[PDB]
Amino acid sequence: PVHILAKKGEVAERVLVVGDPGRARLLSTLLQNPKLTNENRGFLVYTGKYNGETVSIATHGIGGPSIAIVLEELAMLGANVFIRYGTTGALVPYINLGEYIIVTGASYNQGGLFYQYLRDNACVASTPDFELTNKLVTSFSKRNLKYYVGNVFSSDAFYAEDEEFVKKWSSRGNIAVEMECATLFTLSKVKGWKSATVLVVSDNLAEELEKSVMDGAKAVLDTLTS
Amino acid sequence: PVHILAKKGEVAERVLVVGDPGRARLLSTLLQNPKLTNENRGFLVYTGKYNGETVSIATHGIGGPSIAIVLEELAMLGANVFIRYGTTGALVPYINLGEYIIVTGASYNQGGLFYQYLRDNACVASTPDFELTNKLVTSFSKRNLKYYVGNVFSSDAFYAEDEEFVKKWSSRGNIAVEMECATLFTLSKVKGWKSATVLVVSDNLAEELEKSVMDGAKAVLDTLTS
Amino acid sequence: PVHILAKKGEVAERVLVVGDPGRARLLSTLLQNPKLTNENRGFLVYTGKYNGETVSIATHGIGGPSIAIVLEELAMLGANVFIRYGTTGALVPYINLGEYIIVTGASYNQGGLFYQYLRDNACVASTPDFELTNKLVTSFSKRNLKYYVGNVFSSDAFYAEDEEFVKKWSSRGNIAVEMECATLFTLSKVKGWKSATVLVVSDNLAEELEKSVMDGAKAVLDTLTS
Amino acid sequence: PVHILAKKGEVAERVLVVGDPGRARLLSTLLQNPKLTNENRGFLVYTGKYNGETVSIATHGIGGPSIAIVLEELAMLGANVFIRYGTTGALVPYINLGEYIIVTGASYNQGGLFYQYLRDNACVASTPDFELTNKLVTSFSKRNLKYYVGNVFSSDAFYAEDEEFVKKWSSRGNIAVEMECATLFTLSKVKGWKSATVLVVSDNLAEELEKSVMDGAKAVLDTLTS
Amino acid sequence: PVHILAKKGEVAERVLVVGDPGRARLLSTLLQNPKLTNENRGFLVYTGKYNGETVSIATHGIGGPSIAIVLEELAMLGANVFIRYGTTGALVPYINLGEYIIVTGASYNQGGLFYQYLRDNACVASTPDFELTNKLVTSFSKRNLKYYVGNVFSSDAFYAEDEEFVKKWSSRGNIAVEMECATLFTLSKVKGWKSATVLVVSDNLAEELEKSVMDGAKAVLDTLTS
Amino acid sequence: PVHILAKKGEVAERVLVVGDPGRARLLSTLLQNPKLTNENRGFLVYTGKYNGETVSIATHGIGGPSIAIVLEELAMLGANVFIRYGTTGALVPYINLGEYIIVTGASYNQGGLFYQYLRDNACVASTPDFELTNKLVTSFSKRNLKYYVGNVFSSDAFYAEDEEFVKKWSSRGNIAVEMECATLFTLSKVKGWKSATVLVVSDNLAEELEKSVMDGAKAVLDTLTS
Ligand SMILES: O=c1[nH]cnc2c([C@@H]3O[C@H](CO)[C@@H](O)[C@H]3O)n[nH]c12
Ligand SMILES: O=c1[nH]cnc2c([C@@H]3O[C@H](CO)[C@@H](O)[C@H]3O)n[nH]c12
Ligand SMILES: O=c1[nH]cnc2c([C@@H]3O[C@H](CO)[C@@H](O)[C@H]3O)n[nH]c12
Ligand SMILES: O=c1[nH]cnc2c([C@@H]3O[C@H](CO)[C@@H](O)[C@H]3O)n[nH]c12
Ligand SMILES: O=c1[nH]cnc2c([C@@H]3O[C@H](CO)[C@@H](O)[C@H]3O)n[nH]c12
Ligand SMILES: O=c1[nH]cnc2c([C@@H]3O[C@H](CO)[C@@H](O)[C@H]3O)n[nH]c12
Repeated sequence: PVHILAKKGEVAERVLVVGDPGRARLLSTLLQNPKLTNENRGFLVYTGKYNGETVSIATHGIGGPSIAIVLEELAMLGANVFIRYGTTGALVPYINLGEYIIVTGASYNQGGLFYQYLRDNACVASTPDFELTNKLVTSFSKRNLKYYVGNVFSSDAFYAEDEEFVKKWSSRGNIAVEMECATLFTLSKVKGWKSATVLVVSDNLAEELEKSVMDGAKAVLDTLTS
Repeated sequence: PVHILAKKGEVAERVLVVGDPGRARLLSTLLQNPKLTNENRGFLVYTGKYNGETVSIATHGIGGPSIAIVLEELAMLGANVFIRYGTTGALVPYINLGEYIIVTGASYNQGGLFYQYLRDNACVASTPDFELTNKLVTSFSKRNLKYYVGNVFSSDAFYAEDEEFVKKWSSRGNIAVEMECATLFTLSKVKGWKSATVLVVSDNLAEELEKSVMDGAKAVLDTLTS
Repeated sequence: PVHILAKKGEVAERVLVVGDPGRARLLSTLLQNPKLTNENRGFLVYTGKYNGETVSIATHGIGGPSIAIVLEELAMLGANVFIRYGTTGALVPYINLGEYIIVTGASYNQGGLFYQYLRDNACVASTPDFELTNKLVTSFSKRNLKYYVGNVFSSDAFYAEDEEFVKKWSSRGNIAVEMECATLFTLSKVKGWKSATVLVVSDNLAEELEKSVMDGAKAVLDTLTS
Repeated sequence: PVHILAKKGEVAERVLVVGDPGRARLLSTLLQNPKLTNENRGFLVYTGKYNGETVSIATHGIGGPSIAIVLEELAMLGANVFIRYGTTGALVPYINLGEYIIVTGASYNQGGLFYQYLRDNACVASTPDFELTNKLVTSFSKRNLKYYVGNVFSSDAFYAEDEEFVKKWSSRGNIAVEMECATLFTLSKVKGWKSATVLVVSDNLAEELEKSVMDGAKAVLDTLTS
Repeated sequence: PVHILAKKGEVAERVLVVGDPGRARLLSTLLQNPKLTNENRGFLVYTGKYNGETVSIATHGIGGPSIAIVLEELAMLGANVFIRYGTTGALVPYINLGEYIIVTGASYNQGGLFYQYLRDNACVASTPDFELTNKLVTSFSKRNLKYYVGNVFSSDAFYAEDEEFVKKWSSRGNIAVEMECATLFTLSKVKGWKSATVLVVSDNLAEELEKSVMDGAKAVLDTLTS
Repeated sequence: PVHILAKKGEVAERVLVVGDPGRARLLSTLLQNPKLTNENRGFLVYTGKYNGETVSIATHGIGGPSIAIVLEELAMLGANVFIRYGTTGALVPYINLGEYIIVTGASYNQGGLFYQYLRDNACVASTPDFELTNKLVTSFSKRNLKYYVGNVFSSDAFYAEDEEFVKKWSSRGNIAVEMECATLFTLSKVKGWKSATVLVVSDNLAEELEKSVMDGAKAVLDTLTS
């Protein structure tokens, strides 16, 4: 690995992955005896214990290209179970800020990264691990957290203009927009890793937030160690 | 409606859809007082009772174009819940003939039918209803049936050659091949229908068959009338 | 073959193919000593004689994927000359219901089936056999039937919405819309089969029918046996 | 028009188009009272009479973009019937040099010119006018000339390397390769022009020529004026 | 070589390429003892002296397919440095007729010629030789000529309609439109040739022309013989 | 802006952009009185003076999606001149480690980000600002630094397998591989920003390094303030 410099045996098999370096640090606090195993290129990685299991929390940055690099190197260091925990913008009216979205699949525009990895333009089913996702539902339900289950659109361009954006994607079965689930799910299927995702609704395109992010992390950590 | 000439209030809200008219007929013998509500163009549709609830069994033929038409017409006729039940070819070594596969997503090559409906070549997530699918898993498990859960490749060409066929699609996270799940799933997300799929393995690319079919149908019907 | 279970030696080299099973049964009365050689999956196939020659009438269902399978298997059973007879929707105002359209080519949206068979997205000329097509023109002329000669658009989505459908395809040299000639013409070119198509206009998007359907059928049988 | 600067009334409705300027000059001697109506950009255009009708012979250069411009402008000058006469490379072993190929359709790789004109990547049937094409067959038959009828591949890159060129295009129903009929057929279908093509086999990729070229030309002129 | 029939040692290493045979001839009067080394298919090529150095002026016709063939054959005949010199249509308001544009890159629609050469649809950078281009800027500046530097769109369809044409390509960083720079630049990068382009503005989409052409040619020739 | 929280009037019009957060900090040391204006999400941004001009050094992370977000927000805060300074892997043998590459254009696979921003799949010329790039050449030459001028390939997948990678891209006119130049150049052309790039060769796919990175930064800063 040339980006994540952690030592082999310093990254757990179970990994909670977030996009924001600051969130990684904030959440490392939920682990027992956390140790910073990497800071190179800004990708903060912490390793500690939880519910009697070793777990790592890693930063993946923004976008398909970035998370692909991070996931590939973590895997080379021993990780094989990944749970994405990030933020998202809801595409439907009935979902409120601070509530969660457990992802069942990801829509995406083809090309680039997908072409290079897949070899052609086939629309390969971009979905998470079935078993793991149900465990997420079970952990969020037990902690009495308000969530919804559905697909999301993994955009590559945050600021690209598209006047019919919300209508187009929501009419396509997607309930929220984010940027790296398609890459995670598809690469995981190709490489044989077990993956899933839960998102915190931070905006609706159709201190209370800190609480929401903290509560969701506990459910995810519970899942990762179940 | 110019293909399925059924009268008003003759098609149930819940529908078990199969590709072979032969199976539609055979399976209708599991209902209470089955009536043939359509035979036009060979698309057999039966409506009767099961566990006290009204339900229908319909023929969709082979291919995306065929099942799209049948689904659109049944929907106009009042249907909104669909569970496809057919046969598939495994793409992995460990699955035996007669066992079952509960579909979690569908891979496909873009163009044609998808382009006309979606209006562009975006890879929209082609997945079943989360809830309904979990119900199928429970039904099949309750009846002690052997099943696997995963994605499948929806092919458009039964006889097209591909020397790398099996390793290609199996390395892409697909455990079996069939021909209409992608159409069913995508159109359902767009139209707002609740769909799922269960397949009977009739061959593995990597009397006893009618019994396997019979047992699985009972589990599916328990789910539609649950 | 796994769909059409007729015994080799039960399928004629000359085949008239129709999408509707009902039409196959009705047109079999035009043959001498008709015999049912297959009913599996609703794909009715009748074989008999017509003016000194053995001829078969087969059902192909709806859509490219369906007719592809049927065509492949009939060929494996000995067929090499196919003339499709079906219904179509006129795209130009001057054509009346009941009249016929003798097809000279097919336009199609690429992808799926064509990609699997051709292996890339090249627009391979989808045309019928030149000779066989002129023989059809002669037969229809001999029976004093009104017809037009032109290209058609082979759609995959009967119900997909397109606010500019008629103008778009008519301005592209097409005079009618159907769903399987492009698959028929292309696969025939690749496999070495001799194929052609005549359609009955059942509606214009821009008793009488029975007789129309019957007269046309006689014209097709003459062509196949001259 | 900015390329062909002939005065309207100097271009016949009936036009025989050839890629080579030299060929245009040589074939003009076949007309009665030939007059040079344009030489701008090397696009030689001659107009005269042939068996009771006014006819023009025009140069179209090499490639789809070139012939597109020339065809558009000749039309703006009054032309509506185009018959291209050129050279071609046979893709099947049985065709000999000097023989002719009467084109029934054109295969092409999509993009560029087709995308700008059609506005998307649909594979619009690229075929000639059915009637005009049969008239050519009749003329060549009347002069006892040896010909074959079939599809051709319209290439854009004469020198691009493809180790499986012959096998690929021949297995796709094409019997020869050229460079501009696809552009000719498609634009004619969209613009409402009546077009056709006959080619002289100058080589097989799988004195005698002069006379071949001359006899064929007489056959084309008869067709254009009958 | 079957298009340009020049003898050995008749084509110079440096070549000024223009699309119009008329200009090739006219421009050859700026050379010392010009000789016509090819007229086949209308592709005029002259070779003579300028500022003591041997150089050639060649006709490439219209369109990517045409210029690709001419460039490949001149290269086989010994040429390896190419400077295209032609006319263009400005896409911005501030550029006046008669002024010049030194090309820094070329935009284009994929497919056709590019697919056959590149073997896939990757957007390969279509740019001129850095060094040669800087030399043109210096030559033109030394001769006090008014020029602009920027990218251009290489169209394949002079007459295709596009109501958003100007704002589309101008908003994409292109300041003018022509038809062969993309082919010239891309093929040069692939074959290892040194190319550049200078265009004379003959119209703006947002006697005195032959003088503008004459002045610019001198600057180009100074560059080729520099 | 929601990622870069700097205040308006806290980001300069001239910006040196690097991918690595650590490099940003390392280089801020070359500025007079540097001030950290942003740390959110790990995107370090410093603002200070150099050669009598205000300049900012900003972190862009890895990949097209990431840099697009950063560039768009910096622009909203007042930046309009960007010079990319990163690392790259050489695709040609003759380029040594620690030497530099001044970029003249970027090759890229289409789709995703480009599709969303461009609206279709046109291969838009992805090039830097002409004037700015020449100034880079002038600054590196004056500091006696060894550099090469050429195009690069902007990959989206660092670890995707491609056995013919070096040959394919180098034969396409690219001398090095990196990941965000295509996005920078194209977005800059669309938005009207002035951009350029210089890369430090850290690997060749065909303390001394610290010195190399430091020396190159001085040349870039000289350019940005010239
Ligand atoms: O519209 C949106 N709203 C809220 N969050 C996001 C996000 C996620 O948050 C990050 C933006 O900083 C991205 O990496 C992405 O995963 N994407 N799109 C949206
Ligand atoms: O490889 C295979 N094996 C077994 N069954 C199928 C099937 C399904 O069976 C039907 C006929 O083969 C199709 O409509 C399809 O859904 N497809 N592909 C395969
Ligand atoms: O618009 C239309 N009008 C009339 N007939 C058809 C048909 C044909 O009839 C069947 C569906 O009604 C298809 O298999 C097709 O061949 N398709 N589209 C049309
Ligand atoms: O392989 C070939 N053999 C013979 N003639 C041609 C031609 C025709 O001749 C010209 C180039 O020699 C083109 O304009 C084209 O129409 N193209 N390709 C071939
Ligand atoms: O819009 C335009 N205006 C002026 N000249 C051209 C040209 C160039 O002039 C030739 C004929 O129009 C072409 O080969 C092309 O290179 N293309 N497009 C335009
Ligand atoms: O093959 C390579 N070698 C050296 N550097 C790079 C880089 C650049 O370095 C970063 C990797 O950390 C990427 O953001 C990219 O711009 N990409 N590809 C290569």
